[PDB]
Amino acid sequence: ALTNAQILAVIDSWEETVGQFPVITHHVPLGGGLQGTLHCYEIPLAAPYGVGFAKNGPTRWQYKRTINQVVHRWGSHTVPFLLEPDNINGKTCTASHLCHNTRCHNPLHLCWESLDDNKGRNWCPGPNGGCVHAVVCLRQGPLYGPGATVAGPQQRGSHFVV
Amino acid sequence: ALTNAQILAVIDSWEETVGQFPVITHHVPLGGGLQGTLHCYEIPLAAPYGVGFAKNGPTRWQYKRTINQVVHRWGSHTVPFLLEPDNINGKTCTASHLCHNTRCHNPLHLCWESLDDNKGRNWCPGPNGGCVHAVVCLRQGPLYGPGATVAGPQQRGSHFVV
DNA sequence: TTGACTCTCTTAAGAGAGTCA
DNA sequence: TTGACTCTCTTAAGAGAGTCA
Ligand code: NA
Ligand code: NA
Ligand SMILES: [Zn+2]
Ligand SMILES: [Zn+2]
Ligand SMILES: [Zn+2]
Ligand SMILES: [Zn+2]
Repeated sequence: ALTNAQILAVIDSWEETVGQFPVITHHVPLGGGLQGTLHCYEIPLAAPYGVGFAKNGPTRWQYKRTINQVVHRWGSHTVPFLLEPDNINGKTCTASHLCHNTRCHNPLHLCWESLDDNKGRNWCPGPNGGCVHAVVCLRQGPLYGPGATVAGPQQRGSHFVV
Repeated sequence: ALTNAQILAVIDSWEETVGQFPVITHHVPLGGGLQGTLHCYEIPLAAPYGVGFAKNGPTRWQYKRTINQVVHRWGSHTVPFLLEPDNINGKTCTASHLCHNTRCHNPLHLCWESLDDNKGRNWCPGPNGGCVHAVVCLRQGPLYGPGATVAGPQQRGSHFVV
């Protein structure tokens, strides 16, 4: 098994490569009517992506390193968290984009949490709008708001009470 | 089936049958430290479920009726909305449980909205904790809270900024 | 050892349709 | 006609593993 020192070297090589990705400045809602700025380090749209990186799906990538003749591979956003517990409360940990920008690999825009926690950030009011996430959101979730409900609760007769 | 009259008859027979499901009281968080009471009309756990109903999955059911010698079948929670547009902004409309209780078929606990709007209610703070859903939530979402994030954003080197 | 592709899978909110009696 | 089962699919947040040169 890879030693903790070998893992740190993988994280360091990953950071060095991602750090050279194009850095894109995005203006984002923070909640409470305030605007902020996030700086995303975006993997390219097509090959080559960077040393060690390859695309396994339309918005999925993996990082690969060969150590002592053994090929090791990880989901491309999971590498910052290789020295962390990989589950919590019986749930698998997932890389969660605080910036909601899938191509971004900035580790300052990622956290490591259950898929439910991950998904829920899509609807968070944001760090200036009432976010209660203990690891705070960086921005208001892209799906926050009144929604677009087509039809509400209703009955034709009188069979039901709320 | 095709005619508005036929559709209304389908909705009316569905309401009559669901109206005879056991009524189960559930006390629920509303947000803001307040509690409310919902009355769910719960489909039985095992057959027989009711005239027209059959289970197609662990928590999936379908309603079916024979109209002009032809069988018509719908997802069991979609029947209240048969007269509504089946899509919004190019997204499929889905039956959305305001009570977060899949067995419940109370149409006063259902709305008709995109799957994204549907999912997002799981994390809503609730009608007394800041819900902004235009069709208001009946309760705080079951997944609302600080989360259980294992690791937050971090970097080892000095290549990234927020 | 490396790049650039290929494939299928997980989850939890939701769906459609066929086989029998 | 009605009931009670069976199967796979959709979405958008996420994954692991194989092939070839
Ligand atoms: Na996410
Ligand atoms: Na729902
Ligand atoms: Zn980012
Ligand atoms: Zn948040
Ligand atoms: Zn209910
Ligand atoms: Zn709400």
